[PDB]
Amino acid sequence: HLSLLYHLTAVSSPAPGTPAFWVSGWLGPQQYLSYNSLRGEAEPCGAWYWEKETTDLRIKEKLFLEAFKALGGKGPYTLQGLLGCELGPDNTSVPTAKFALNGEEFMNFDLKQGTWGGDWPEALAISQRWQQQDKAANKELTFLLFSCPHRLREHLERGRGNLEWKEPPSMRLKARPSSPGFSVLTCSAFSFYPPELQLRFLRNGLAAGTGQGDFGPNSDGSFHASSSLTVKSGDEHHYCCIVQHAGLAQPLRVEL
Amino acid sequence: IQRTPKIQVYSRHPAENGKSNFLNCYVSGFHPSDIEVDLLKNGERIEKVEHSDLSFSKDWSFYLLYYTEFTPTEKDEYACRVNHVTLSQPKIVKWDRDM
Repeated sequence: HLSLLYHLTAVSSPAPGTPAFWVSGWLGPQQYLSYNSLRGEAEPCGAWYWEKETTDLRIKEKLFLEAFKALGGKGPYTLQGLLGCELGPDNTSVPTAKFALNGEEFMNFDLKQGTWGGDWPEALAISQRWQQQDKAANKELTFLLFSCPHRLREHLERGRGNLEWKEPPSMRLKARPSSPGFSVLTCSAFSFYPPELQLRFLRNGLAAGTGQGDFGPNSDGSFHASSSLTVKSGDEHHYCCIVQHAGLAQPLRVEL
Repeated sequence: IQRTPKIQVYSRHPAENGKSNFLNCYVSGFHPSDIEVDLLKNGERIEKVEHSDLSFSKDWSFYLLYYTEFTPTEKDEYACRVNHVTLSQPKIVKWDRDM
């Protein structure tokens, strides 16, 4: 929330027709941008000039593929990057520049000396190649220190609409039997936004537990949640499910 | 490293027998990014399926959402089939109208 993040991935051995490099652009918990090596253009997403973006990402595309060049050795390799910033409490922007190799963090960008750093040999290899790219590190520094907070602030202005979005969840509470002598109570929340939701169980007014619950997205950007709790058969009606969400004027109680 | 995928199946809206809904298969926590996902009609396949862009969470693991428009019947058992390098045989998870 109040953060602009680009999720970058490049793979050395893409499957046929698949792109070697793709990026997702996120404004808080919402995706607004998408890009990939195949198309070569930055496209908008879910209800969200643009050139400054399709270019910035084209340069990034070159760098990620370039990283495979002097990593050498038979892959396959998966290079990931996290680039962005977030407005902090004091209206201060905090940048993010982390990199992963085959799922493991190994590189970062040091604002102090303005370069990518890390101890792994491969980080030393990639960092050195990137330093040799025309103005690459200057652009990195410039984006984390200036371009990012700026674009963030702009999207916040010209896009306050989708950020103030509020969708209360449709609740459902069902009881089903599991292991002998017990039933499992499942409390589900459907199609809500923002993503911050909270479920808790109560037992005849008493504070019960916060069951085992998953959480996930829906094709439209809204979310889904559910929480399960195991209770003794016949003790079901003694429970209530309480949900707290920004789209509700007050905590909603759900009975069987 | 390699991480075995986590699977969740649920509808967009609460299940209303006869009303147009949406079936979601949400795979996440896996690495590498190579994955194969399918939505099953009591054992069959849907040629009409869509998905979100492949993305990753803060721990670098990937996640993806597969969805199919639909209308719930009264006697079937929908499921999601996922194949990944970390699985001996494809994992099969069915949809429980409750979750």
